[PDB]
Amino acid sequence: WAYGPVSSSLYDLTNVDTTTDNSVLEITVYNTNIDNRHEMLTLEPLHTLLHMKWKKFAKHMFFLSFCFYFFYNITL
Amino acid sequence: VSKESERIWRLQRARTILEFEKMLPEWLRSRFRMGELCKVAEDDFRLCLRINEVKWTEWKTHVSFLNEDPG
Amino acid sequence: RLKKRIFAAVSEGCVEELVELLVELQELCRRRVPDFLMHKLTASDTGKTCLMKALLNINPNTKEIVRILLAFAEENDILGRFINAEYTEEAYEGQTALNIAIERRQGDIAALLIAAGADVNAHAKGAFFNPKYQHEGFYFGETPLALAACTNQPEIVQLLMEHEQTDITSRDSRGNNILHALVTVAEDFKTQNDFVKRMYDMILLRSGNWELETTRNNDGLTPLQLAAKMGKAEILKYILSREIKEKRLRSLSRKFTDWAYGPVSSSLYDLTNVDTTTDNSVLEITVYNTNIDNRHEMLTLEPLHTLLHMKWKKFAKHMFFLSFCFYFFYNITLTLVSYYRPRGWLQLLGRMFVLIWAMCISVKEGIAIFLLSDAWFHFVFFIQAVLVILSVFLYLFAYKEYLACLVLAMALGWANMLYYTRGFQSMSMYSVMIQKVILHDVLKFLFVYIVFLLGFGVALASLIEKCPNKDCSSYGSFSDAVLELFKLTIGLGDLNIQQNSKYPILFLFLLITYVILTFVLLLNMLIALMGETVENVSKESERIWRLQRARTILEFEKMLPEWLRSRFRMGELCKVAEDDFRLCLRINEVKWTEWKTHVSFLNEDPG
Ligand SMILES: COc1ncnc(OC)c1C(=O)Nc1nc(C(F)(F)F)c(-c2ccnc(C(C)(C)C#N)c2)s1
Repeated sequence: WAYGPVSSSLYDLTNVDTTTDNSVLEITVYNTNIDNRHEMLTLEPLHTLLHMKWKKFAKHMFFLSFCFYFFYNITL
Repeated sequence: VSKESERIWRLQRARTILEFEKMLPEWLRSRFRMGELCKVAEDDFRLCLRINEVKWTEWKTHVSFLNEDPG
Repeated sequence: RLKKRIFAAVSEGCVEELVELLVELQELCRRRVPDFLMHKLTASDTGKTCLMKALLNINPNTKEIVRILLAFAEENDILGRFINAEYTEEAYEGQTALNIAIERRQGDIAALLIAAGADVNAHAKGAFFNPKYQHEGFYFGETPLALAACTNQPEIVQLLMEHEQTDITSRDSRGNNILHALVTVAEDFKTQNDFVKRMYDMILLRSGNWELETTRNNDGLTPLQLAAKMGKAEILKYILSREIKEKRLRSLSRKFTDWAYGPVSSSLYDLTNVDTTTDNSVLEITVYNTNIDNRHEMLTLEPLHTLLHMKWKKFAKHMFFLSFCFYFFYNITLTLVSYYRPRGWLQLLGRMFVLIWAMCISVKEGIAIFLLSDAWFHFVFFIQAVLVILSVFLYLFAYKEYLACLVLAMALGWANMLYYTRGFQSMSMYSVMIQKVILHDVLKFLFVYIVFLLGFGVALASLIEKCPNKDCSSYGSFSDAVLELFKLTIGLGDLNIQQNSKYPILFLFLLITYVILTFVLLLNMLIALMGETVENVSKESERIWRLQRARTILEFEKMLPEWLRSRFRMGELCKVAEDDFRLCLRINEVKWTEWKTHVSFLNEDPG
């Protein structure tokens, strides 16, 4: 899409978007025996895919879970 | 502290997102389905994820693009 | 059929022979008149013609494809409606082949186009080129000159300006001219290498007059005022101190070295539209625009910094110290009135003085609120003044609940002395890092500690057993337990294992847990304020000091009448042109590094 200093790179999500048995994203997040993920989760499609999943549904579900747990705690 | 806090928070957020990811049913997950469609090859139509950007440093006569008309 | 055929042939450009054959076939079909050739040579969806389609896909064959296309359009003599043709879709409304050739950096083809009569001032006022939300669109000035200037193409900029049909004074759908666009797209040196300043200088001194800098856009701002409205520090630092040393263009400068003798020199800056004597100055914009977040650098520029300094040392220091003294005496009077409350010497004098001072300052702060850790002091000053006035009105009234308001007002005014202890370097740093502690960190620490208190209080008061001598255990009702936990945090409570518990071991465990965890929160607070802020405290203190000084100076400047302001009138007069005599602000300087045979000055003899 590039016009000038602006441009729209169109990345790929063939085997990256967790819609496969063993995707690259679920591997990169669920592999805790590598100890480098603080850098790997800043890569090109991984970072913004996490961001998009988050702002689409994970923020909502996480805040709902926080509210339910806070009410369970205050009622305890 | 500043760096370790952010790296452990980022790991936690990734885990929670991917967690929730599984907590949802198949139909709702397909209803979310991050990414779009895109034609690149003769017939590829694989999934894609647009990312706009701005760079003033490297000027190049653009030669490769899918849609010649920028939308 | 043949339309898309020629379109793909020219877009691929894999050969010119077949495109020439297609052109010959189209000409034969058109012979057996120009409107038909246009309709067949364009796509009526948007208007994208074969020339545009060729330029969009740069392959090494374009240099001849465009020549063949112009030759064909001249064969029917349709060049006018051919090259000057433009889009029609709501995205690129008006976009012309010239902006396409420039966006792809094809300079030679741009030359061939303008030689073919390409409309150079064709405005690309499309909803894409003028996007409201960024990152979807590229606003550049909507003009081929504006485009070749914003995308760092000086060759084509000179090629357009040296032409006669160009119009450097053109104005777009936003009112901007070329200079407004160059201001709008100038970001920062770390991301651009600052070519936009170079193109600014070139385009400015090329059209040599104040035509460009004097026009205002549909927002009523000039390119100088514009770069002031946004946070463009680099372009601003250039425009404010711009020296043109050529003779015939020397009148365009805003800084004239007029006095240099040796390593000493007296640059004579300009104060035409900078000195707050206009509707919206560059200085009042630079200080009152709080939505840019770069002023910590912009208020160190060439005439701005020293103009603030001069206004300060001329009248603002005096007025500010007077205000501090008046507020301190009003505060000591509140203190003495509080101390000597009734358990006209002490009543009438002091009470009427605090009444009038509080009412006037409350009206002042309230009307100050009506303008739109920077400026909440208006809120708190107004609140304290209303507190005093309500307290004294209730004292006059039939309500003995006035002492609460009065003593709270005293404690709040003594708190508000924090505003006025911004003045000197020691008190500035002290007050502002106290503010940073208070607002940044200890407040969230207090929140989490209050959650600790609530939880541990309910736990302990749930562990207690009623005494048959109910006062035999201090952790009685909830509020009692919370008080004891407070005292334990500060170090005044008592640790007695016999709290009439039913599980004394578990109660002792919970209590030790509370004190340990609040100890840990104290340590965490200590690290948060001893490792993080300590780096940038020195810089944040200075920038907040500077911004508050700018605001106070510019505020006092308004508080004065017209005659006294004209009596102050920072700056002097100075003759620089045939008849210019614009205001100026001398700044002596000393530089031993760059030795130059002085060539330009106003006074031959240094005074
Ligand atoms: C130099 O200050 C003084 N000099 C001499 N005597 C004084 O007291 C008589 C004082 C004094 O501190 N007065 C105060 N009043 C109040 C209030 F209750 F209105 F909020 C204060 C307060 C309360 C809670 N959080 C803050 C934060 C952390 C935001 C701050 N800052 C401030 S502080």
